[PDB]
Amino acid sequence: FTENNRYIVKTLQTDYSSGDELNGYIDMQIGYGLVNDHKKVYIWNIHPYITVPFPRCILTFPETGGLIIIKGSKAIYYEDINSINNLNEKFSHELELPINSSGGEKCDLMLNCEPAGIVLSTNMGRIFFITIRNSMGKPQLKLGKLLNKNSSVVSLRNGPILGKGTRLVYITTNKGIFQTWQLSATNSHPTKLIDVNIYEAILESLQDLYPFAHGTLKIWDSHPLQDESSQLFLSSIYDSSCNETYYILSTIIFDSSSNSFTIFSTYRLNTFMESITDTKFKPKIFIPQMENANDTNEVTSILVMFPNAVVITQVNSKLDSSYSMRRKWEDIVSLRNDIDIIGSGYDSKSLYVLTKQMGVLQFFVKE
Amino acid sequence: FTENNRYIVKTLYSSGDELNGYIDMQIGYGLVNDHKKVYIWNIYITVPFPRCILTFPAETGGLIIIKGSKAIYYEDINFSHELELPINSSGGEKCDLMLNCEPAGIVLSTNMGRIFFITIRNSMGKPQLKLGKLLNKNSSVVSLRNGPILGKGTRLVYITTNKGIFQTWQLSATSHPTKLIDVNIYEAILESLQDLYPFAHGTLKIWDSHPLQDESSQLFLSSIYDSSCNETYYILSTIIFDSSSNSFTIFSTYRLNTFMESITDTKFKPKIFIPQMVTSILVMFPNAVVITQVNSKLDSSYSMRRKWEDIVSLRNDIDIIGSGYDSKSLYVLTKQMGVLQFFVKE
Amino acid sequence: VQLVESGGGLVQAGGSLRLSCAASGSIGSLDAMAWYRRAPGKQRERVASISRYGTYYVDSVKGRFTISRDNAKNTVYLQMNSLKPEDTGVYYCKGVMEVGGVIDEYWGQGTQVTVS
Amino acid sequence: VQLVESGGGLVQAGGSLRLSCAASGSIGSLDAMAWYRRAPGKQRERVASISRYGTYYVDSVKGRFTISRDNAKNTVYLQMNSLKPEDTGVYYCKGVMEVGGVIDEYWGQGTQVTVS
Amino acid sequence: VQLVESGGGLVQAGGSLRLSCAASGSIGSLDAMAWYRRAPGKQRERVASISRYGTYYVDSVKGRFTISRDNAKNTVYLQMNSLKPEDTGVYYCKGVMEVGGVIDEYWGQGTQVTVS
Amino acid sequence: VQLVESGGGLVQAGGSLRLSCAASGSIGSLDAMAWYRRAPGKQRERVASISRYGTYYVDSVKGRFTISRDNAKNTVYLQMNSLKPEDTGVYYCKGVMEVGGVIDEYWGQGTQVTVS
Amino acid sequence: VQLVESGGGLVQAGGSLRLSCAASGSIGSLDAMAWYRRAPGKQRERVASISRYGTYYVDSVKGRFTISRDNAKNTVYLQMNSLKPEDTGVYYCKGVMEVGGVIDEYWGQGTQVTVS
Amino acid sequence: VQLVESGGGLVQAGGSLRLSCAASGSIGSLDAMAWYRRAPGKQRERVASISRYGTYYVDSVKGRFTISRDNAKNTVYLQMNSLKPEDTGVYYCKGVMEVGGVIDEYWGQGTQVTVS
Repeated sequence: FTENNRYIVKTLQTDYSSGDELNGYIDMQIGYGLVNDHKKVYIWNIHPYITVPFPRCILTFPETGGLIIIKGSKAIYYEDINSINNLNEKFSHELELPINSSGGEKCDLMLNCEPAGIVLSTNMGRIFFITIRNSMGKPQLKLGKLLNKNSSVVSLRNGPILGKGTRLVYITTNKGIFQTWQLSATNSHPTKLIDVNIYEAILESLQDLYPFAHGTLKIWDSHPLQDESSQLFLSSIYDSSCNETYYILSTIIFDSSSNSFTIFSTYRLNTFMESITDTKFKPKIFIPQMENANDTNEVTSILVMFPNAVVITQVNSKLDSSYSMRRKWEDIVSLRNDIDIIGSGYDSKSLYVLTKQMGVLQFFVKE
Repeated sequence: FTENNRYIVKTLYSSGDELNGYIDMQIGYGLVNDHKKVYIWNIYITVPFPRCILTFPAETGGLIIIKGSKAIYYEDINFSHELELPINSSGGEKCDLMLNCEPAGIVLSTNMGRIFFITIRNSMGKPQLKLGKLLNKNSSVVSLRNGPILGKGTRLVYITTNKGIFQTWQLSATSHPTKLIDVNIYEAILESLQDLYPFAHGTLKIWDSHPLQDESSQLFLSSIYDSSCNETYYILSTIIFDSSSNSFTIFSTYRLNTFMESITDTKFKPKIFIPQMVTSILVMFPNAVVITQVNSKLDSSYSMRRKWEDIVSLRNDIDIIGSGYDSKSLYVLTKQMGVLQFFVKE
Repeated sequence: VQLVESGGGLVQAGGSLRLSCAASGSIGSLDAMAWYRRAPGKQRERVASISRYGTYYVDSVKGRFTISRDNAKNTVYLQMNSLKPEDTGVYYCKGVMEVGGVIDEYWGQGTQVTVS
Repeated sequence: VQLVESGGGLVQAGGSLRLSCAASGSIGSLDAMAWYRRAPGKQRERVASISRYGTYYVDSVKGRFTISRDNAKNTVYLQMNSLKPEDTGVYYCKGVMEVGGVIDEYWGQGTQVTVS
Repeated sequence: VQLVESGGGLVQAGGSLRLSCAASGSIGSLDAMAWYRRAPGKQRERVASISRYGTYYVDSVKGRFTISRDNAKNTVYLQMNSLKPEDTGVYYCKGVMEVGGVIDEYWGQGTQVTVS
Repeated sequence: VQLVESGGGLVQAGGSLRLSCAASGSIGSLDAMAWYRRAPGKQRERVASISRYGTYYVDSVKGRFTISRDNAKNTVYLQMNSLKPEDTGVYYCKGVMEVGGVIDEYWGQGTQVTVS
Repeated sequence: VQLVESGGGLVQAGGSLRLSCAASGSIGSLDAMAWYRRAPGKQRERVASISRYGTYYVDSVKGRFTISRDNAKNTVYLQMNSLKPEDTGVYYCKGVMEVGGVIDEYWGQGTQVTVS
Repeated sequence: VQLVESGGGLVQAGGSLRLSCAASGSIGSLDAMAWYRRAPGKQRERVASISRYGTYYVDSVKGRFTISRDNAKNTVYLQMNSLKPEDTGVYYCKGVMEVGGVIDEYWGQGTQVTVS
């Protein structure tokens, strides 16, 4: 559709008739995408639109089934979405959450970390772990725990599965806090395997070359790498003198024995240097190759989604001494300043971006 | 005591560790308090029970103490009135700035940015403690200044916020407060600085304001920060206001040559003093006092004569807890080194 | 001290212009030089500025406008590439002098730039 | 000692890109740095260059592109505004050095730029 | 690419030193260079830094320390005037190189400075 | 052409000051700028100077004072660290211009510096 | 706005001179400055010139004459080494100013140079 | 690091010549560069030198020779005008660099210059 020697951008044909403010995303592991506004949610497998009327939603694993909806302080769970062509349709579980809806607080980020459960974060920084299976395969909606004791959570990611019902989950905050939690659906307690603050380290790595990093450095996102102990971070600094924004990818290696880390590598994007004025948008890291369990490729393609652009770069998969021996390329897909990105998704080969009026764009890195 | 050809510094008590106090030369008394008691003395009674303010007598009399959301007034400090304030004490909010603007009353500001006008006299000259009005509808008030007394019980008050809102209010004990001036000067100062100092964008902050000899002109103290070179610049902006059109013009802009360090102590607030109110302006910083001179009349001979800018450097030990002033000098209250007095010979 | 500008007019969308301003004055080298613009209805915004402490561009002209100055000479240039209709307005030049802490600003009288 | 370029990709007509090539290695400060391109079917042509003699632009990109170089560094930037479908092609960076009369060229691998 | 530091030792309170670090390697001019110190018991802090984007000093050494560097060679001098006992510590030099967005750090191995 | 000085005042022994003289006029960049002082009783001596031919310090202030000049501007700074009662006196600034061989001096009116 | 020239006189074959001219008046930095000469009988020819673009020398004086300029000052120098009798003539200084497109010339009255 | 000088050969009395030498290698900008000569029978003497402090000529060649260095480049030129038979000899180029206090000399192998 639109291709060069490195990647392909295809428009696809999906089209949702709503409206005038949309949210949504697309989960390729479950195999379904959903898009919702203030009145209804539309679900559809990525292989017409099944509707649930009534707000932030998430699909669960079951063949088809599973929808969680958070509205205010109320969470409602339908274990089988496949058992609905009804209008109401009330075979749901409910849970009142300790969310202060009157104080302007709303749910912001949420992750599906099955078989453990669901992790939610709020605009005020609180973090909830919620269980959907209750120690007997039964479907429930119980509060697991709180993981919080002008800062906010900016990323929630899945770690490896440590056993039956147990999984690691990574949490990153805008002020530089990084945590690796072990959560489980089973009768057990949450436990922090990693709890560090990487803010000062990235700051020290940038301060000599970019003094204006002090007072402007902010973390936007993080993403795990092929090694369980390594994480990628997306930060930004701002030079108010020249009115310039710099974006930084930092590869950090963690050590669960000593609860410590070391900055492995630091890269400043050459192709995108614009500030994020729309405070509702959060730039995101995508490593599609991370989805294939048997990934045997020397190069790792990372994509960064910005409100009107997708930056594509390559690094070495193995964080060794040959890492910087070969200089890599950095390309960009410049979208029209019109497109309103409302969500994203990804599989092992490509990235999917949901616009409000241009459909679902697919970025496929040929490698 | 310590003098050169331009000014004099005279040195002129018991400990406890947070301290709060000031010195009012118009009333003629100084005040200092901790968490337990307050000491008052004309320029040494003790009152136990927190932010205090001396009121005018009706020779000696009067003291207001604010603790949490409760204010208590003694018409004579040697039988009190009480008032519950809409201050959210559980939400970590405290009273921060307070001004005696008699005969109108008392004006308070909070850490959260709310402003209270409170009356102490109630239509008969009778001592009261009633709420007059709210004047508020990461910003905070940085200066509360008295203006002219415009009649029986009425007085002008100037309010300056951190972000640049400047307001001239006409308050009175007898009414309905009316804003005579309400402008935002932040963008104007920023425009005056952005070409020469591009790093002003994102760092410009207003610290204080002071009236000038003209009712329509004010002096503003601001700071900008250069993160590249870790430098802090301080800016005196002379601004002339027009009450008819609620407008203003930047008359002049001066960057201090002699003081350029940041204020890491987030509890300190630098202060302008113009004790004649040539015009000698002093600026009190945590560990220094900058003395500069300008022309009184804001005319065309304003910048015809270049003026000197000197500094009095104190030890980095001195903990300034408050200040005051009369018509010839400025008084600075330290915690352990007494009450320093700066007298500009002119 | 007087600022005098040159080089305005009417240009098609996608065209380019070059503005210049020269300060003939008794003083020395200006500390900063800048280009502001005022569109019809909108309020005057700085467009570009250059000084020892930095060179600034507004986002809306970033990459298309280039401000240059002739070292110590009191002439500043604004190269406007890929002009768009939203660039239409009256462009003013500003010079800023700082001596011993005293900061003075001087303005040109304006130049019309219309983009079709 | 390689030359590697960045900033290529996909844009729609009327958009903008910023190519950059910062390649360096053992070599000292290059005397000249340039951007060439090869359109599908056409022959390789110089787009822009910069040296101690000044910045050169081919006329087709004049008024739209800006070549710049961080002083003394072996890094060059090509800002392409208001792009046309005719700007599509493979863009190469070129560095040239003269020492003792000996003149050496250095080429990058190139980067694709596709305009819609 | 190593960094060799010189100028340490013992000095009386109120004295002065001049630290220097000049070592280089194959690659050209470093983009930034800085002095850090680790006092006995305290944590390692940046003391001064110099780069295209500015020259930073720590408030505790401001006015007494001067970081300088010639553009031609990768050498940094730290003139330390009016020394205090609080200045005693191990001083390290740090170079930072930036090539195409790749940012690399390099550290000297330290130099002891004792003040009486 | 006038010269006015700032930074003087009152300090205790071991403290710091930073004198600045930044005055200018219709003349160009001064060829040399210097700080002199007259102590109570003694004669006027040169404390520091800076010119294209070098930066001179008197031996009494070496390692404690630092003279600096803001590039081409007619603005000079004298950072005085670790002050003693011997540094008390009236400090003057001196500018020196050379045009076509004609050498002209310019003096400030002086600023008092007192140390305790 | 006047130009005065010095350095002339009489020299033997193989000697050297250094002509100089400094412009005085209410005017900024000249855009270009040049030296011309008129030999007995011949017509006025341009000997040397310096501007933004560099230095021009006529072939007959190339290698022996060096034109120099104090970048910001309105002072131009002409070092004349290894003089020949054919260099005898009246040497004029010329200054060229360009402001807002207006181009103005200024001449000195001339200085006699004789070579034996 | 090697030094090869060009420009030597034959010339008649009263003729001119230009020696040139460009350092090739990894080293940074040399701290000083000079031309020396060894006449037949006499000892090797420095004829010209250049460094940050300035340019030095020997009186034997002052007013007849001119040493110059390409701005921030390890390249020297020696323009020799008004030659004499006494100027015949082997001219060597010399580059001296000071790194961390260590002083290093580098000599070219020399070029013959003959004057008739």
